[PDB]
Amino acid sequence: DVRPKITLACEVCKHRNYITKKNRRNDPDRLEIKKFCPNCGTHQPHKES
Amino acid sequence: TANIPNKLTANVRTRTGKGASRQARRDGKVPAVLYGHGTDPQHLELNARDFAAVLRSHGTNAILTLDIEGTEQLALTKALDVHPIRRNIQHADLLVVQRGEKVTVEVTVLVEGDATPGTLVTQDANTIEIEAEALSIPEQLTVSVEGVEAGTQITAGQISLPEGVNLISDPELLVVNVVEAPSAEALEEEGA
Amino acid sequence: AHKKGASSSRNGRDSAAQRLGVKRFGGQVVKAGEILVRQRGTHFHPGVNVGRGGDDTLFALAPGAVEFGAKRGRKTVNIVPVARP
Amino acid sequence: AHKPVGQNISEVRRNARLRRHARLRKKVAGTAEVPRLVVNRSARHIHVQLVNDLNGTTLAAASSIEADVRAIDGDKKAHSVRVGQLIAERAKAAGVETVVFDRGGYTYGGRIAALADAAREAGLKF
Amino acid sequence: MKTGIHPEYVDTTVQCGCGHSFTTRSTKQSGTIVVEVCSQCHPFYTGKGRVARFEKRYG
Amino acid sequence: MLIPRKVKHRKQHHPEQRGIASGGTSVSFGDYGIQALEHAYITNRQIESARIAINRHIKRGGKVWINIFPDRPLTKKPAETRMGSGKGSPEWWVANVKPGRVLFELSYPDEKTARDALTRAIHKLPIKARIVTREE
RNA sequence: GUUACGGCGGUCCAUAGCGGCAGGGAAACGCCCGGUCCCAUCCCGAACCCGGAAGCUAAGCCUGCCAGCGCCGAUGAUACUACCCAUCCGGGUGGAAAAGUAGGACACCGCCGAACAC
RNA sequence: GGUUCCCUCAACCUGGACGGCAAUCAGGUGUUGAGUGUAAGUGCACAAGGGAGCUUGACUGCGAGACGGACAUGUCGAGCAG
RNA sequence: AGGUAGAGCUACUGGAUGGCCGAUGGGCCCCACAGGGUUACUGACGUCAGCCAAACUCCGAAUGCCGGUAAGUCCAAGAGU
Ligand SMILES: [Zn+2]
Repeated sequence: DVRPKITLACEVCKHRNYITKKNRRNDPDRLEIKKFCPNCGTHQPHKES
Repeated sequence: TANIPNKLTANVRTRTGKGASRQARRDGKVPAVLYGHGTDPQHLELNARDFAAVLRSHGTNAILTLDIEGTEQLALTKALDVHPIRRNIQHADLLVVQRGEKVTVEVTVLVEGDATPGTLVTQDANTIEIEAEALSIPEQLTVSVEGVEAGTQITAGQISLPEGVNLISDPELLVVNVVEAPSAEALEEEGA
Repeated sequence: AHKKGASSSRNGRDSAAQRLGVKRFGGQVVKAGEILVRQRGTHFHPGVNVGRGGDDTLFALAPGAVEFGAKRGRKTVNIVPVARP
Repeated sequence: AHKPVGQNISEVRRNARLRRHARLRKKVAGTAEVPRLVVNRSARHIHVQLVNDLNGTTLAAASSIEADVRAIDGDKKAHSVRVGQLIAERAKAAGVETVVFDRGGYTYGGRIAALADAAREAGLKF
Repeated sequence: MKTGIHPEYVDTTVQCGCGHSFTTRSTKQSGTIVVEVCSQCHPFYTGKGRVARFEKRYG
Repeated sequence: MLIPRKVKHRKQHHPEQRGIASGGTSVSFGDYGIQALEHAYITNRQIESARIAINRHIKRGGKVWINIFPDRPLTKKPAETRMGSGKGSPEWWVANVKPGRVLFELSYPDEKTARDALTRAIHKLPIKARIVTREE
């Protein structure tokens, strides 16, 4: 839907920590972002579910 | 030019304001201000009938001799406040001068004569700026239009001035513009 | 004249009033964090002990009395440290 | 007769440096407890000051004009280190320990950086 | 001057038919070029083989 | 008839009719003029009728100036309709006149014909007026 | 303490600006000479950076004098206005502009540092 | 978007192969008349406008003091810890 | 702290009257290109003089509003919270 809602999950513990939007035509591939994960307690890579 | 100054009587204003100037004008006086190089403002009162009498026969730039509480002062008429409808004189700015002092004065120009029959005489500049000493301001400068034909321009540089009189306004102003007489087919085409 | 048609107005919209303006005037004694001026741009710039919000709202950074000044042609809002009794 | 047509390179350098010095001043301010450290790099010498912007008065100031600094036989960078040590001694003797660096509109590096690194090594904390 | 973006720039010399010679620097990797008209040869700078076969037939 | 080439806002409030004129109260181009004495809206259909009455009385010679221009519009809504449902479309153009304002001017060689030519134009305007000159 | 001196600041940031004329290189501020060293150009040691000391005050900078352009601007009068009288006009008490006139003005104040002198 | 550093536009004049009013280049005048994703308004040349390098704070637990309000909503916020 | 009444515009955005200047074009002669001038001209740019605006402003009051202070009414406003 051009700009759908996406959810970012930690790569270590796999907890859904954030939700955001991206353009699915400008950025067709799964987003990769470093975000603070409270469960781990530090900054871990996050990937689109 | 040699001018004889005109004697006037001036009285110091007791009050000032809009409620005291209306009383003065309802009585027959005009408020005035006598400032000048002396760094000394003064709020005066002149008789309305007497002040307008000299202006009717000596132009706007008259030379006054005010008698303020017994003394004698030489003054010049700078500006006048005239009501648009009643044609009154609501105020008068007076400037103190001395003999031999050069004053920049804006005098009026009158065109006289009868040009070519098939021509129309139009005046653009009503007045020009003139520098002269305090007792030698010409009350009028005249220009003659005679034998002038068709497109012709009597620019301000051709106006003759009395000896001892300079010219402040530059010689580029167009004073009189004489042109061909408009026909009946030209009066209808204008303004529509 | 006697003939008639259909007419209407395509206007008739507006938005809610925003209540923008000066909230604390010169000489008033304020606390810390108290909103002073609400505005769109920087019509008033911050001075000493005054910050700027996300929407260009000026608040007090320290207790004191409000002062209005100018600094190189910019209208600034300042806080003076009123002395303890 | 002669008449230059355009701006000299000295004219451009002078007022473009102050143009990017005033830009720096938007955040760096000098307090009596945390003074402001000015530096004026030149093609020949270097100067520093310890400025207080609330009073508009300076407390301490070292320079390379001094006959003691000229005794060093090193290069311009070696002359900058000594200035960086002179100012630290004069600042500490005035009861000043923490300062803020105002690079003066020059690129931080070379003689500018050599002065700051010597003052950090000699007590001043910035 | 940056390292790699620029091309080669090596010394060279120029010999011309009028006996004049040069020694300059350029990008010609050969290091020497030959020029048939130069500043010295050109008539315009001095104030002033089709014909070979043309004279080889008529005279 | 005079119409401006364009105006930003086509439907405007009514011009205020208070006070006397702040400027343009003297003759600047011609030798004679018409000075207003009360407030009114002077439509462009009365300006055109006034300057033709001047032209016919002087026939050939002389020049005519008009110092007021119909900028401001007035709107009339369609006939025989109730109140409400929008605002009417502009219908005629007016010029806010205040006492003291000089409307027309004229420069003609003699006096009688020039003075009587202006009186014919006064009888076409919805106001009272008088003839004024350049002298003090 | 003195100077045609060099930095850092200020003022309800032009009364300070623009322009014209004539002048200065003691120390400093600059132009200036190079690209071996840190560093740099979306190409160029032009700029940023570094190492210097042949020439010059021709420019920046600084000093003195000009009111041509900009800037500031009274007094008084007027427009307007609060309250009050006033049967359709107007008036009284208090406040008081904008434009314009006389004029002002080629800035003033503070902390350091230089050379000379003491 | 975050942050660090650097720059001044529009318009006009003059000289240039195609090239013209108007493309890329050079010099000069130029203090905001250009531009800010998107309406208008308030701002921004000190730049919030233009360029480049590294990055994800487009966070977690909180939040003194306030704006605005019939209520339900809505808005700003220094500062502490990770 | 404003921005109304007022006023002002060569201080921005628009409207707009009359002159002067004259590029450019139009039309013509300049035997055709090129090669100089003329018009009741459409006449840009500039400039002199007089103007207009709720959605224009280089300006700009009187009142009104927020706060402080000194008093006044005070066997009363029969006040505020
Ligand atoms: Zn995790």
